[PDB]
Amino acid sequence: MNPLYRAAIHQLFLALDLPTPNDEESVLSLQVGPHLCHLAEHPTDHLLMFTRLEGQGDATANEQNLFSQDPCKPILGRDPESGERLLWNRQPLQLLDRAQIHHQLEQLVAAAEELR
Amino acid sequence: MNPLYRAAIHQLFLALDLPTPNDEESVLSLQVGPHLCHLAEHPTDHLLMFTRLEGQGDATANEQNLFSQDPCKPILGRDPESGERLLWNRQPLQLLDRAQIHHQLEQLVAAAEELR
Amino acid sequence: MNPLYRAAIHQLFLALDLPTPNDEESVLSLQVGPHLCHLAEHPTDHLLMFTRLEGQGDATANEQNLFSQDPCKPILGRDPESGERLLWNRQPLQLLDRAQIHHQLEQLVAAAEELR
Amino acid sequence: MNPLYRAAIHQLFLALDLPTPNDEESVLSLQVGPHLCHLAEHPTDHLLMFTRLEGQGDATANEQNLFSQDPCKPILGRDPESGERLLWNRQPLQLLDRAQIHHQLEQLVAAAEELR
Amino acid sequence: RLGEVEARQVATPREAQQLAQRQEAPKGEGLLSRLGAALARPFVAIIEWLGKLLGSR
Amino acid sequence: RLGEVEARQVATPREAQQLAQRQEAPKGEGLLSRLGAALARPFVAIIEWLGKLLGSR
Repeated sequence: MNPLYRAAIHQLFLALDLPTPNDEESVLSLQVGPHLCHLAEHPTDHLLMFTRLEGQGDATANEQNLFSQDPCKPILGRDPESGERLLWNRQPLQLLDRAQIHHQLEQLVAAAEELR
Repeated sequence: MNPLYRAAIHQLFLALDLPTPNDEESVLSLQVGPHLCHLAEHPTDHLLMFTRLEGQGDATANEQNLFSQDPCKPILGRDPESGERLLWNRQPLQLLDRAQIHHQLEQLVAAAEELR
Repeated sequence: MNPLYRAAIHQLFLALDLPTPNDEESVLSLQVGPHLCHLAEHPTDHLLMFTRLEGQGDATANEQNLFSQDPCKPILGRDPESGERLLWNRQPLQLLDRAQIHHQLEQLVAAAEELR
Repeated sequence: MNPLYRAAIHQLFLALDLPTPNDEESVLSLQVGPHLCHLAEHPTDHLLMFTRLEGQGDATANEQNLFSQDPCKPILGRDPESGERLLWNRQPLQLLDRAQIHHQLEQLVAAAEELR
Repeated sequence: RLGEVEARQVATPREAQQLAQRQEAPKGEGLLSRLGAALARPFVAIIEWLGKLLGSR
Repeated sequence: RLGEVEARQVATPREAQQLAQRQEAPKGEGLLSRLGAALARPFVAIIEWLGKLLGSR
């Protein structure tokens, strides 16, 4: 458990008004409606968030995979094995605060709401 | 231009044995073999590199848009306005030294070489 | 599609060891090394080849724009709208064989290579 | 003397209401006002016409040396041994009607009047 | 502080924990040196399209 | 355009006589085989620029 990632988890759970986890599980999970979002440090000093979508095809996918003004705009790919849709974003922990971590989470959730 | 962006671009051009252009309109273009790559500050404090693809492959759903351990692993998206397929990565400016910006460009060009 | 231009394009792609493309808005583009060349029928019954340069240097009243014994010697002009410098040559279709089309493209590419 | 070139010369001089010249001069000349226009066969089966501009300018060559609808649009080059500007056009001699030869001469003289 | 994103911490599936650490072999080692790099002055059409793309998207 | 050329035949000077037969050494022979060729699918912007260029001329 690296210190930056633990501080990021604490600040996010404070922004979400949730108790900060006490067991140093590397990958955490938050249920935002039907969206099972996963937080991890991958790579080191990088907060990665990703959720899984239902279905395989998507006619609004490659446009979602175009860069935007928001670096937290989630990328839409598929599971390596299997073919489940996947939404994921990532930020450098060394440049974040609480608000930007919360923004990363809410961007992932908003994209999961829009797609497909 | 942004002094941080200018310093990062200067480090990249030092890493490429290329003379640094004096204040060029944000977007620079490099010819890396057959790959026309473009660098820009997009958004502010971020360096976006991208190259346009022709036809071969699948930009709708592919292994390319799945996250790995390298944040410089580029995304394969498509501009819905023009229909052009693009391969792009992005790094924050305050996280870039010479090695990291060279690595970003090299990963972009490697993924471009993979899709013919 | 003018059958003369169709046969000329077919003979050119045969001389270049390439599959002959179909009649589909036939303003074709070929990548000869680093030179992007364009073939068109302009005007009717005339095969025109041209490539865009990037320089803005010694493009007015050059030795390139002086006639020689070779009618396929390219001329260097400039588009007044886009500002682009274009190296071009032209031959009437009704008198073309494979060797002459190959020669036209080869002279175009040679002048483009010797103008950097 | 090539019968194609001699026939084209005969047709041109008939179009100009002038006696047809003899087979002596390989290169003929016509004094069209202030323009000394030279006609020749260079290469074989190619009617070339050119006039030496007495010095008008150098920046007018870019747009003038860009292709257009008329293959007889004159090209403005420069003799590297003299520096004087040369306007010139050329047509394949096969099946040239009188109107087309006269039109080539018209184009040469008109562009010599225009530039600069 | 409170509100905005309504959520609750739940268990992490082991498949998700495996996905969250997936790795790929390094690619393009020494590729920039082999292919070389030069500054490009592309078509004005390309530059205008880039401006539209970076301004709108 | 105007098709009335007021011309008279005059003697051809030696300089123009030599210019009308000027030769250049064969350049870039065998270059298509050295570089090779391939069908290109350029930028949509480049396609539109080609169309706009060929339509304006």
